[PDB]
Amino acid sequence: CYFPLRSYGFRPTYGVGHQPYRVVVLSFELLHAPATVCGPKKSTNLVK
Amino acid sequence: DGYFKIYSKHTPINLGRDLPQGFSALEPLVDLPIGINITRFQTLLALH
Ligand SMILES: *[C@@H]1O[C@H](CO)[C@@H](O[C@@H]2O[C@H](CO)[C@@H](O)[C@H](O)[C@H]2NC(C)=O)[C@H](O)[C@H]1NC(C)=O
Repeated sequence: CYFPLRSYGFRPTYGVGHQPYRVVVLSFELLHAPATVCGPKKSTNLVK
Repeated sequence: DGYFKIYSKHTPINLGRDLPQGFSALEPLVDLPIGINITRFQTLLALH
């Protein structure tokens, strides 16, 4: 029995699938109230 | 519709009377997508 399980032996030259790969995740389900992130929406030159 | 809209005007007073005679319309200052529910309000005074 243990509470944790040990943090990994992160040795570089051994680590192949076993080295630390930092990861990030985006979630954006909408279905709520206002607008908050609405893309770059670029602008073309003004013709006259 | 989720938004809270502030309109305002700052008019000079000849020191004549309250809410002087004349006309002046309030411009929209901020137009804020707060998104919540309002049913009551109150004001802050400062004390030194
Ligand atoms: C803002 O809050 C009030 C108060 O909770 C909501 O009024 C309720 O509305 C529901 C749905 O119609 C009623 O069943 C309750 O009886 C209401 N409560 C009271 C005390 O009146 C109101 O719907 C809310 N507004 C928004 C836009 O969510």
